Amino acid sequence: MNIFEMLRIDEGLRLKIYKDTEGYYTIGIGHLLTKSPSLNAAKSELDKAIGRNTNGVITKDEAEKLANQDVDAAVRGILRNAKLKPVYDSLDAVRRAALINMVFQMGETGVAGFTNSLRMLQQKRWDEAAVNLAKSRWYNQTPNRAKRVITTFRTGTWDAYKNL
Ligand SMILES: [Cl-]
Ligand SMILES: [Cl-]
Repeated sequence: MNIFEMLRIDEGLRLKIYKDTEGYYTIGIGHLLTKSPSLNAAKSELDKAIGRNTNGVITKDEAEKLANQDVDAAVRGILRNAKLKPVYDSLDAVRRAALINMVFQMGETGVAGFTNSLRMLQQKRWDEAAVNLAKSRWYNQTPNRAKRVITTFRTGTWDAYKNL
């Protein structure tokens, strides 16, 4: 398994504009377009992102292109964040993918706010970290997805995604 297959499982793949779990216009593999309530604004951001008049629909290839951009940006964001970098550098490959997943979902700022969990992950206190990560709005609003990421941090294997 890899980060791409992981996100594919967690975000799904939609070729038409849709509303995510928080009600925001999104497209493809979890690519947020705008937090604005307006469909036209969504449509405008989409065309700007793709470089053509999409009419709110893209192809599979285009969706995967936005995902490559997004993963790459998540990674560079983590490496440049004083709070996230040290954690990421301390982790194994599997757990690094779990941190990317959280960044991708909630933004670097959001993740950098899990101060205590970050500290426990860096210390390699797996069970303690998993308990602390679960005391969050993230876990209460998207529990199935959060449990998969948390289990990944806990065990360091892709077990929660196998069968998916
Ligand atoms: Cl973009
Ligand atoms: Cl969920």
